[PDB]
Amino acid sequence: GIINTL
Amino acid sequence: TQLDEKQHIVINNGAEPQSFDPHKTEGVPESNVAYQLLEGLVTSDSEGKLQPGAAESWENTPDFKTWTFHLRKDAKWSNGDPVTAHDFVFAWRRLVDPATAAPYASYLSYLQVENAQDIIDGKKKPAELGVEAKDDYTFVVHATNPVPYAVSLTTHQSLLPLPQKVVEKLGDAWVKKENYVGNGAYKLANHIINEKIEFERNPLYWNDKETVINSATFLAIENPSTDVARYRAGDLDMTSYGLPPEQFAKLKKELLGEVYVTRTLGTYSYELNNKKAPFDNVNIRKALNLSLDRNVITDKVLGQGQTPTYVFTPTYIEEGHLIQQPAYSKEPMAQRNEEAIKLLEEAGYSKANPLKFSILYNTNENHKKVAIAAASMWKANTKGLIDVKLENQEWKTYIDSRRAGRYDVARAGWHADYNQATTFGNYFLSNSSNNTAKYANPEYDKAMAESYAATDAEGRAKAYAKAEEILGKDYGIVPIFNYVNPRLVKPYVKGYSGKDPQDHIYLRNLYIIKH
Repeated sequence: GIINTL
Repeated sequence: TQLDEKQHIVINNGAEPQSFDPHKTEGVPESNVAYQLLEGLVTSDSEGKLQPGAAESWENTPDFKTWTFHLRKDAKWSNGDPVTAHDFVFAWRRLVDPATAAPYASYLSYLQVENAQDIIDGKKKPAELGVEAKDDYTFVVHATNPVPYAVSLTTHQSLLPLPQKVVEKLGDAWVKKENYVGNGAYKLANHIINEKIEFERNPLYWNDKETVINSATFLAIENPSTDVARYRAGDLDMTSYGLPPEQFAKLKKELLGEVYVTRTLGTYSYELNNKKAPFDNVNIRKALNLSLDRNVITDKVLGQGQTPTYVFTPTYIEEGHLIQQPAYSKEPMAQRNEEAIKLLEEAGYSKANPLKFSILYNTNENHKKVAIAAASMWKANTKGLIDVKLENQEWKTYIDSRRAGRYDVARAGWHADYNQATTFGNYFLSNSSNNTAKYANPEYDKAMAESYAATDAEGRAKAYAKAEEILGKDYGIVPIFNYVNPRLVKPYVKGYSGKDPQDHIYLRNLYIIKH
């Protein structure tokens, strides 16, 4: 899944 | 202590979700919503261990190719309709149907379900998919190769059931708040775009008797410093993942017991558009990889325990242990940088005529910091031969730009969907629906293809090491680091460990204590 955060 | 009489929680979800239809999305903000509204065959606890979901029991043939799921005979959707094996057939067929244009269409191909790839290619009709309702409460999955990790794959958002009768009647509009029907622990109470999603208990959920939280709010706060300030003011109970690097050491000491963090099955990269000039040139992709100093980003920009990496798969994932970091990563920077400069001059770049591109990223101050640092290193390290701009887009827009190929270089971050190396390896298949880099090498496809027939873990692990070697020699992307998942969590929130390898968060696993 694509992670929005860091 | 004891349980609070009020069981309400506020969580930052970080972005406005693209959609609440799991066949339309590929991101964490989206999955975090879906997992509250819908439940697949199997689900998990706070540490990511498997437990019964829609299926109360299941079994596999000894060859790991046939998987049988026994659904709950009395289970209902939130509108009272029965949950049946036909809902799973319907949903899984809709996921691979090209007409759905699902970002995770390929997930059923990863599961090796019979005919999934042909259906995604339009060669067979979605009704040819190798899944069946043997009766109303018996769902059977037929795989063409051994998939001993199948049950874990079934926990992913893309394999959630949909309410067939509702979706067939309303089409894509089934997702509107007035129409949404699900079989998870919650239902949608309110949705204000860019502001909040409100959840309320789904009393028809088969395990409602064990759900504690009565209501919850997801916020859409994009910047970590804003998240942390809201938390400090008492207006949210759990941040999203990610904390301001400048505040991290202090937060840990001041809010001792509230900062959760561990290493994560995630990889942060700049994805290069392999079909857009000039990133279709391996020489240039190589120069960018050589001249980016990962340690600057992990030690000076971030410093939160992110570890540098030069490959896509985290090597500590299950069956990832044979994957090697590439030899250039062991060269001094001065050597790497001279090499990069030669490559760029060979490609016609100079100080007067630099390589110019933008880094596309989703609005988030931490992504900005990393992009500023990367732009700065690429320029300096190549003595002026690269000149980089930043392009920040809102999440939804960023996602669409990546999928459309409207980018040169894009900030990327892939989280494992299940704890086995192929959740990464499968991403770069030439025909993967997840592959927005447009990377394609038949040798890569073959190394992964040969892994799916392997009978044992070592043979799979060798094949993954080879795939990574090919992707690395192609410089298909720019891997930067492996993630950690720092979050602030109030002391009165229990049931969160952060130790779930998939980093799922289920409201039905949380509870609020008092004193």
